[PDB]
Amino acid sequence: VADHKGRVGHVSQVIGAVVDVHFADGVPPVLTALDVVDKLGRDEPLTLEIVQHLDAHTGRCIAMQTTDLLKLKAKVVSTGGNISVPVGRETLGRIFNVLGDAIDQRGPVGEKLRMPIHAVAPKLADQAAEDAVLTTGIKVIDLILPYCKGGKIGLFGGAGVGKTVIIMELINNVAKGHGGFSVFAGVGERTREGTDLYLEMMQSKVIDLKGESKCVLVYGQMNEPPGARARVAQSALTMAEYFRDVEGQDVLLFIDNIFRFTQANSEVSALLGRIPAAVGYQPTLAEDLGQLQERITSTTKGSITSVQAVYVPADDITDPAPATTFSHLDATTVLDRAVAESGIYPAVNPLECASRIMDPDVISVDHYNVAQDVVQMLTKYRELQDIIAVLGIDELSEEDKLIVDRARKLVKFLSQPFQVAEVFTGMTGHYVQLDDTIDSFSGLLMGTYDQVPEMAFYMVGGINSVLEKAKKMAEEAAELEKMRRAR
Amino acid sequence: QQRTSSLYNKTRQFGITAALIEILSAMSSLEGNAMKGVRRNKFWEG
Amino acid sequence: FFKTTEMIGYVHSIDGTIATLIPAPGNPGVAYNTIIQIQVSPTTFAAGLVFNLEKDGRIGIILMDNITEVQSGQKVMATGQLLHIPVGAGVLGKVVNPLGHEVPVGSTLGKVDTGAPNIVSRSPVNYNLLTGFKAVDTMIPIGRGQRELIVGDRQTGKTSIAVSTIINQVRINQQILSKNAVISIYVSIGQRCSNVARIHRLLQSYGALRYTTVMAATAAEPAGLQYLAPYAGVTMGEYFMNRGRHCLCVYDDLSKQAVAYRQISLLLRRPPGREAYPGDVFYLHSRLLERAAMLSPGKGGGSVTALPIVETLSNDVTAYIVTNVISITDGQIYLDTKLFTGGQRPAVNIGLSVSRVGSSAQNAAMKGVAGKLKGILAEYRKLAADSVGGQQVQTIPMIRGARFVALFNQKQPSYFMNAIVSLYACLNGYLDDVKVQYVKFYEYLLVHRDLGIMYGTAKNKFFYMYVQELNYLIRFFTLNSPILHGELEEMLKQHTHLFLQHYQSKMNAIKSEKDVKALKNLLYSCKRAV
Ligand SMILES: Nc1ncnc2c1ncn2[C@@H]1O[C@H](COP(=O)(O)OP(=O)(O)OP(=O)(O)O)[C@@H](O)[C@H]1O
Ligand SMILES: Nc1ncnc2c1ncn2[C@@H]1O[C@H](COP(=O)(O)OP(=O)(O)O)[C@@H](O)[C@H]1O
Ligand SMILES: [Mg+2]
Ligand SMILES: [Mg+2]
Repeated sequence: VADHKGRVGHVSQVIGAVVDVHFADGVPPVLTALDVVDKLGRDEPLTLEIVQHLDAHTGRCIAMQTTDLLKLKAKVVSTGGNISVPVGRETLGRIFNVLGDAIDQRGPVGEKLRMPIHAVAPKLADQAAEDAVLTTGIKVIDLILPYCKGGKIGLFGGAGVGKTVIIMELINNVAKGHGGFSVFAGVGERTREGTDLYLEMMQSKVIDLKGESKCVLVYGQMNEPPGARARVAQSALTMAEYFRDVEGQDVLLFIDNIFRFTQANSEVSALLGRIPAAVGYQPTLAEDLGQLQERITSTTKGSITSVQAVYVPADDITDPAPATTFSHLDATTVLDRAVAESGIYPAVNPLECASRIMDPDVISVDHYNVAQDVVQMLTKYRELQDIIAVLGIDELSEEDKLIVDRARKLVKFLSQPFQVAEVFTGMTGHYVQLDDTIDSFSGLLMGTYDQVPEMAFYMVGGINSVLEKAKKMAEEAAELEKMRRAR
Repeated sequence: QQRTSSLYNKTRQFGITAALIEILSAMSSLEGNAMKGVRRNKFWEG
Repeated sequence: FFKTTEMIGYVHSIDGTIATLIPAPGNPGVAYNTIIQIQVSPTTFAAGLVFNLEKDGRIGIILMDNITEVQSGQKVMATGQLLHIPVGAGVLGKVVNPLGHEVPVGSTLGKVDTGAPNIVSRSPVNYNLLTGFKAVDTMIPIGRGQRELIVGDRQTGKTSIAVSTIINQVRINQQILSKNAVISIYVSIGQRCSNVARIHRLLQSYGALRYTTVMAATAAEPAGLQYLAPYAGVTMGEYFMNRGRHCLCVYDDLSKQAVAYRQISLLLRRPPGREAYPGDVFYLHSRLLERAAMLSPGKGGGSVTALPIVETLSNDVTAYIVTNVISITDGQIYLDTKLFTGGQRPAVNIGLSVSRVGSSAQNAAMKGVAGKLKGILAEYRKLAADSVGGQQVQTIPMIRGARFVALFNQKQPSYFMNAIVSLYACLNGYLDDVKVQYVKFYEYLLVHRDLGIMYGTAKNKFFYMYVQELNYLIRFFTLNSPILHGELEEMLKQHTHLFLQHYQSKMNAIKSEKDVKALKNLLYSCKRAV
């Protein structure tokens, strides 16, 4: 029973997206891919993946397509192994699905090698220590929670807080000039967003159809059944792992959304005969996510800079799925709906974010000191807000009024217009250099800009943009005064 | 403060009870679907 | 490699990391909670643990390794023995698996499930275990054999405190006899392999691997492997306890072990309880933590100090697991997110922190200082609670409470002599004329410098801060003793006078654009230097 290629089986049960197959010669190994060879008048092929063994002959599987028109006793033939996905530089510029089939209607893809989507994560000895700041061009991220090259990043947030826009900005800022390759994995998200990303990448020449592309797209979206949304991430990660190991390149991995993988597993768990856990997720929520996360890492051969967007259901950051992902990241960016409602974008809550490289040994001493001072001032301002609400600003001491003013300027100075949200904002975006951000915030902390109007720090870039906006505000105010004077 | 604390205690108790009832209902549904098959034992040997 | 005895059955079903077996011909029996080997190949085996013995003859197994190689219909062999892991002085400085296998990095055997010492085999907790932090060592004493809970939110310093406590023992073990040396055991549960590697590098940097062993059950490992990590860790630590030696066990963290146990129970169809956890979660954690004790002098006098770590969501201490762990341990060290972001590090919330052992786990000198420090801090908190929205009154209790809160800020663990001397200096009012911003610089000069020697004014014969061997003299003779009290006061007075005359005077006269930045950088550096 070593080589199970071509082994015949029959469908014994069909309940939703879970199908049971009976093999007279013994169920193949778990995670094996099966093809429904029977002609059922279907418009799309049906493929199943073995997830459990009920006995020595029966095996419970999950379908990757809709199980419509599926009859009992339908003939099923094993594929001889797990689901395989094409790898190599020939996949650059193309769009794939969970099964690794091109869906961009751009002709056959020349594949020299294929790899299974299920692989063992790197061991402890295969861990590389890479502590290098990654400049994203965003004031808040660069200052409070700097990103590290080859590390794991998480964008936690609810619905509509701006997770996708931040991913688009990170792409535009890091991937266009990236030395290596990129891999975007769309998991259980809107299909129109995938089309927009594809068009933007083609316009930005990241995907050069006539020339050479430098990114791969793997899409399993909401319309897809839960089987495909639980393995599209594995397929994309397999491509990234190949680029890391065989090509030895530095690869970027964008995942949006990683929560859908957990959601798909929970949806299928009920039909697999597993008692739900708390909230209602599958009992294997922690291990299933951990196995995938441990594969997304930088080893001694290459490095993967992973950016993952995490969805927080109903803004409940204590929900088990968001809560289980914090320990698997090197830099967490927590978005808040309250900040967004106040007109501050990106709606980052600096008091809830954290970074591993926020240490004097990794980053410069000035950067660490400025970040800590900003965080302390924001915390003090949050404390003073209650007193202001009860007593009032007039009742505070002069020592506290200065802190309040500086904290308000800091809060408005953290906002930045992105180059990808021009339609949303109607203004050109800014790319702030790391040194410029540090210098601007250091000057603001010590009161070098106490006389600058507060609104001059709202939706601008470096300090020069602040001064230009202040000059424009002064000019318009003078014009208004002149108009009033004539009246 | 007293009113909110009472509401907080009441809400947490109700939430725990509801979650436990939901889990037990799912478990009972799983158990019910299970069917006892024919026993392959020497019934005569008794 | 476990030695097998005979076949017991065949693999029937596989549900992730949980498998069920069926009886072999003749219905041979397998002892409960024993190790079994699954013949996944002619030359390889996959470890498993017996968890259920059904009436019909089926056996519930928990797969521990090589799960990808397990298939239905395979042959299962039974060992008939409980889990035993290698233990001894030959394991220190190595990363080990909960099954006893060594994990490559870039003497005897011990049962993983053993009963805790009985009532007559224990002794009161009197020997202290210094964590190296002034706040913990003063307000939340920890004694050898105690079970102290490190409870807090994500990214608050839970792991840092335990790692610093482990590292703080390196400088002590090198000086005193190995009899009183503290051997650490860091247990990583459900963490990343990268974090384990970083912790290993950090321990090796300070030379703590010589006295420490790491047991890692990282993510991507089966839940069964993560379910046994604390038990294997204590088993490694219990070897030193039963031989008149002292051990320190750290669990990072019990929050994930509970999840792994819940997964194992649910996948094996056991009655779920509150938050879907089984009915044995409290028993699991209790029998884990109860194995940390302080043996009586008639059994060698060894001990195991437990430092379980627990993560709370949104500062919710009403969770099922958090409440269970709090009800078992002897006190807690609560870490507050607001304090951590406000600058206080370690962000120990003294209000919500407690040590049920009390002053019994403190040294004579530390106890004497703490007796007054606790009262001063309590009075300072009371006074501050009534001046949130008004100008404060600079009374003696507040003038010293501010300095005490300022001194508790530190990055690395502090040597006992330095910490106790600084606390004594602040307690007697030697920092009344020192601004709160310059307290860290004052402490750094006191510890790493000597103003009296610098200006040729020191008159003390032996009491100098550069004599690091005075620590044990201070421990034997309290600071409030005629042997050391006179010279201690003389040195403190001279240091305070010289500081106020030379350094703070220049600090108050800083008027420039670069000198201010230089002073700010110096103060920040001194904040994390002592
Ligand atoms: N006493 C301290 N002084 C300064 N920085 C500290 C201190 N303790 C911890 N930190 C820093 O705070 C951050 C969080 O610390 P740590 O890793 O111990 O958190 P944790 O409680 O283990 O959280 P997690 O859930 O990530 O494990 C790190 O950057 C660490 O270096
Ligand atoms: N940088 C930004 N500037 C302005 N509006 C933004 C920005 N980021 C997000 N938004 C708002 O959010 C919408 C996009 O939400 P999105 O990024 O898809 O969030 P998510 O994926 O978390 O639900 C925009 O139409 C706009 O209303
Ligand atoms: Mg989105
Ligand atoms: Mg930790």
